[PDB]
Amino acid sequence: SMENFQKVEKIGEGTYGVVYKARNKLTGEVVALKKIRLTEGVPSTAIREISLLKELNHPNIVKLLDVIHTENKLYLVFEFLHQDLKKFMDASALTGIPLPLIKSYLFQLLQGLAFCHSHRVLHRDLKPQNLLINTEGAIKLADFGLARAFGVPVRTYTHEVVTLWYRAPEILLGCKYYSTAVDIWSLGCIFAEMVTRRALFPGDSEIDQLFRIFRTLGTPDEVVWPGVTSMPDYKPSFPKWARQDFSKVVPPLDEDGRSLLSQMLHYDPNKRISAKAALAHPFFQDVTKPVPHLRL
Amino acid sequence: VNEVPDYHEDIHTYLREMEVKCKPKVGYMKKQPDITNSMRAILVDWLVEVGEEYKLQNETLHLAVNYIDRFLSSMSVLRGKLQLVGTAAMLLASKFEEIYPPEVAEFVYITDDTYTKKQVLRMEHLVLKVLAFDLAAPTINQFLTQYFLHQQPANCKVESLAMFLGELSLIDADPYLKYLPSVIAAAAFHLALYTVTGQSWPESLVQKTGYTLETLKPCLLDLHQTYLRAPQHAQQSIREKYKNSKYHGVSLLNPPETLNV
Ligand SMILES: CCn1cnc2c(Nc3cccc(Cl)c3)nc(N[C@@H]3CCCC[C@@H]3N)nc21
Repeated sequence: SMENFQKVEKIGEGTYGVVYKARNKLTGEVVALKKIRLTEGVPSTAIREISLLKELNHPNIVKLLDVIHTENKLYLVFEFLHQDLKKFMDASALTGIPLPLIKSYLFQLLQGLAFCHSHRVLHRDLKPQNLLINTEGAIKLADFGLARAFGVPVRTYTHEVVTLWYRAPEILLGCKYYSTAVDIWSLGCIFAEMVTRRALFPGDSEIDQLFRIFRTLGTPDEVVWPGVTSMPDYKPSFPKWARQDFSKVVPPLDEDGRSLLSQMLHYDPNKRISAKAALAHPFFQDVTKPVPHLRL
Repeated sequence: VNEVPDYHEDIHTYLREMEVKCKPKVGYMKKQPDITNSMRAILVDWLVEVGEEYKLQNETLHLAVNYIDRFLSSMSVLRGKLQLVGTAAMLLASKFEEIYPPEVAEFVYITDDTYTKKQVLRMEHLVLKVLAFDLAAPTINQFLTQYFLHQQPANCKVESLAMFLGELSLIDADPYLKYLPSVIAAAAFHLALYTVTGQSWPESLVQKTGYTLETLKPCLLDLHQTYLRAPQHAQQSIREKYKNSKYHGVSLLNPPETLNV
């Protein structure tokens, strides 16, 4: 296997391993290689990514093509994608992203996420650096290093999860259990970010993150979120900030977009909209799949 | 939301499919020249002990057993190496399922230096190659916890007793290798329900599963007998485990003499 690939350039470093662009010499196909070096044997990080990605075939999840097991290294062969969403947002900083593209990308990310949740898989690290895009107008979920197969109902899983800015309140307040709602929170922070080109809650610690969320959405009490007052890291001495109009949180967004975003950032994980239900929302009435507006 | 209402039915359908793809060969033990159902019985009992010593999830144990049966369904193994296979399987399972897996060095310690660290790590790689990394297998527990959601009033002795019976089935390849995880879990749920409350397998699970008391009868008969004979079985680590308060001392409950089936 490994002698048919010609390395082209380095792309960069992921959750684990290092990523290269390369070319299949016999077939012509451009691929992305993730090289993992082999202390402790095969890392659980790779055991999860490989097993879960072999099961998941969907047009909005990155495709794992082969595993090459050279006993000294492990090579993961993946379909190549031209850029991640974070870099594309910097390339559009002046100008903005056109609304039909935001709509298309949000729609595709929900399709991919609905497919993960129907196959018993929680992403856990959804941020713009982990969402890959191509020339033809597709966006795909990538980086399953932090992912994890769940049971029904869920048990207690790892607490040290999701990058700070995209982390849901139930994780911040130390609840025993978290579920699929955690990925929707992240996807809502990202939707706001596509519209604005800056992060919605850019905290510097667990407590500052919480305070930035409360400042925008209101400090939650027992009426808006039953049980919140008993959570392990809830403190009665938290400041009680008033909730501001969503027309002020994301000023350029239409009435439908605001409806959808509010539903994705609901405090209570039981009332937060599912990826499956979000696909039917009136925001996506007129949706298409245009190609990105700039070169990648 | 912790019971994922929008997805539980898609997830049940998916697990039914995978259950069939991750199935071991039903009659693998006769084509193994050096080992027997008795030897695998000893190995599984040892893994239960290891799981209690390092306080691992029960799912971890069920998965390891799945990896062992699949590996032995295609690879001949000498009696002197059966423990090396079983140790690698438990390492792989813990890495997949545990928040805090034990370190490789502790998996060497629990073998009484029968094997080296180099050996354990190489067996890890071979098990991965043989299974082609397909490690997210459905288990009895994955079905059982779903079935538990159909209780009139949730009942803790019912739940712990079903877990115990499910776990008992792991020891005896003959004849539990011919039954699928979803079926064994359905027999174990009905049997625990009857023993404790006198109730039966509800119409709501007939609706979800398609399984009736008549299609469950074969497995339900073998499992009844296993429960009755458990105090006499050569391997006792599971009975000992389910004496704990953690599982409501359910191994002390007396089986029923008769089924009405
Ligand atoms: C392994 C699956 N995979 C397929 N295509 C990938 C990828 N593509 C590019 C190519 C050129 C520029 C960029 Cl930013 C991403 N980046 C990529 N990851 C890099 C790693 C650090 C730099 C940003 C990006 N997430 N992973 C890719």
